[PDB]
Amino acid sequence: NPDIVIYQY
Amino acid sequence: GSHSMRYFYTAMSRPGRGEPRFIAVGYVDDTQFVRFDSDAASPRTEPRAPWIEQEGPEYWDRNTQIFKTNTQTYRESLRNLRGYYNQSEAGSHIIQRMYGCDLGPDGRLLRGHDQSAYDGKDYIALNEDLSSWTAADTAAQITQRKWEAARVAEQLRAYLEGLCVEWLRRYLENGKETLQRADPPKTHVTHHPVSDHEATLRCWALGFYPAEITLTWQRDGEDQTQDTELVETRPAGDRTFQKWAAVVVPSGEEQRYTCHVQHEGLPKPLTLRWEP
Amino acid sequence: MIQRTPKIQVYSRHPAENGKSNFLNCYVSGFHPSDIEVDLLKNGERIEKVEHSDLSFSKDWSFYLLYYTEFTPTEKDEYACRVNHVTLSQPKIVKWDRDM
Repeated sequence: NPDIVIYQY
Repeated sequence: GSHSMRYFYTAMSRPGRGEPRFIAVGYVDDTQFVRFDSDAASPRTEPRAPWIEQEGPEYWDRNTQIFKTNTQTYRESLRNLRGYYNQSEAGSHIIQRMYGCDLGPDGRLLRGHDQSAYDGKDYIALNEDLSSWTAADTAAQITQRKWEAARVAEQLRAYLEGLCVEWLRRYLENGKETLQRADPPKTHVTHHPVSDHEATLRCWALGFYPAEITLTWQRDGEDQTQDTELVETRPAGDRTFQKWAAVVVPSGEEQRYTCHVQHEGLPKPLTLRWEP
Repeated sequence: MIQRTPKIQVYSRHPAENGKSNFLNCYVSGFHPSDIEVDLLKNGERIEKVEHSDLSFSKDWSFYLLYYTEFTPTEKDEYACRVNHVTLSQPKIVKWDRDM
């Protein structure tokens, strides 16, 4: 299951 | 190690030709089990392996929300990186991300990974310590400062040591018969005359899983790496793999050559010769 | 910007046996960027029904795709895979050889 650590570069 | 889970994200811009495409694929070892493509008719997360189909609507809906949020995030990230590199607005660029966990034979975490690339080159990667970053250049140091301020690495360590291992262990059980059974290669040596004075000896490995394998040729016990043509390991299309190694040998000297095979499904390595 | 040429392999799913139904595969790997044009050919002309795997990449960031179709090997028919990519000045054609 994928992670929810979603941040712009 | 014996097992791992990986997610692979690709985001591609296409100026003058619509919005950037985002694709995500998920693998357990060499088996793909999920896909999401922002260019699909109605973008949603799709099953790609029998053992994942049992997951309820909550699973697919959570995955779809994560991948839709990622689609928008990578569109913004592509714009950010174009600016960091002082690049023209005319060209297409790609950000790739690869992350996941590696479990040893005991089912315990060996290593966590989270790597990114920009236009095919290493950009930023989480170090083995699961707390610090390696940024390959001045532009990636901008992303590093944002990610250190946001405490991204602590969140990734929690994922990699926790939910990543939890879900990998769950998939490995739900697909025990297809994921934990190493199919040993079917092997054979073929012979093909090149002229009246030489012949190609080709050592084949077919229908094996996982993809990892070593095929080598020896002449009187000496390695023939320089003289061997070794093709890349390739998918058969039915979740098994194939590979061959070939050497050109003087006709009448074939007995001096041996092919050596090493694979997970073979308890002891093999030594094969051409059997006319 | 890194650009890498595609490696191409044309082969069958199962060992070739004239008159028996099999799958013809064209595996393209080691390329960058991701846009690539792959055609499976039967006697120099494009095959109508062709499927492909989902875009993925290796540890070195290079992409790979598998293109595949159902086929029946015969003595008279020749198969090939034609590939174009920004790294190639012209399309590259690799013929199917049952011994490879």
